[PDB]
Amino acid sequence: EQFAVGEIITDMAAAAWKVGLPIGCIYLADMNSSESVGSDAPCVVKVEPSDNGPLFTELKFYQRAAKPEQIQKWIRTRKLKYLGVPKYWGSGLHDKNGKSYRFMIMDRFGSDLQKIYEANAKRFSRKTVLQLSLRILDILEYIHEHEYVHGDIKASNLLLNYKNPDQVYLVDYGLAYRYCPEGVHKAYAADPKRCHDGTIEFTSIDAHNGVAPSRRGDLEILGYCMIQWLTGHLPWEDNLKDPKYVRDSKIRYRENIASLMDKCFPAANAPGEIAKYMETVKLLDYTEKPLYENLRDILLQGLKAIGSKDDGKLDLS
Ligand SMILES: Nc1ncnc2c1ncn2[C@@H]1O[C@H](COP(=O)(O)OP(=O)(O)NP(=O)(O)O)[C@@H](O)[C@H]1O
Ligand SMILES: [Cl-]
Ligand SMILES: [Mg+2]
Repeated sequence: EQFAVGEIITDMAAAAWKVGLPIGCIYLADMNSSESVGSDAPCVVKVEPSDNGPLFTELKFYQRAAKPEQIQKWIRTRKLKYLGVPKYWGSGLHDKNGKSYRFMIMDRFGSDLQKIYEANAKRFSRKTVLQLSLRILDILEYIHEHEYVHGDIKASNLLLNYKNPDQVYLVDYGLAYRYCPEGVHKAYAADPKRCHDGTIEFTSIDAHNGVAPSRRGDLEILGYCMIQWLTGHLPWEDNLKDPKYVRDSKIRYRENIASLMDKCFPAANAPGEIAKYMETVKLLDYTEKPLYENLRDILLQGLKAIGSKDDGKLDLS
């Protein structure tokens, strides 16, 4: 344990918070009061030692790109219903037993998508996948425009709004990467400071090639997520201890998208927007800016094809 239960901690902006039970490095948290922190807590506090690299990285992301007003101004300007980027609420330093810790306050979210996926026998419907992906595309556009790539989009990093199950949020920026510091795009090479390569089954060909992640890589990761969610599988899932096999398959399947559709979907029965999205992402150069509205239009055609529309309904349960 890093905190005493009911402990009051004060962040760098002098806002006071109260610590509750773990949700062991994440606790329920709320604004300081006489009341005890309950299971209905609107916040969480993440705490790690001061020397922990991922919390520092994550905190720098939240401080630079997730301030409540910069998020609200984006939502207003882009006329969005919401933006699945968790808001930054504060951070500080905390001492315990002569050891220095860093903490960060963020909103409390509900279930991860991986649990809902596993309870639905490892399937999400076409409507769900298109609705999730439209929101993920808004999220990616936002973080990319704020000089960052996520590099690790997957169902376990996607959380529902604790009070609204039609609102999904992308979490975990511990290994996010600033691909465009001060508007200067990174070169096609490895970052010496950066070690990680994402989640093997979903990671980009760029990551497999040992180069730093860029915008096309996050869009390619979303592509593998869509197939996985729609079919319950990926062609290379039985060879995940062999990264050169996983890369070889991804390369061969990018080169011939129709054979990927033939492999993943029942014979001659593949949703067309998936192949079109993948062909679009395939045309991006390492440093090129994606045309997000074009990608979102590809998915909207998919919603039209099933006789639906972008009504923001995730259709989970
Ligand atoms: N703001 C949040 N609200 C609610 N739950 C959260 C929040 N942030 C993280 N969690 C969940 O808490 C768990 C641990 O979080 P975290 O350590 O940051 O993720 P991780 O490193 O990617 N995975 P793992 O260490 O294996 O649990 C996960 O199941 C998260 O979905
Ligand atoms: Cl199955
Ligand atoms: Mg997390």
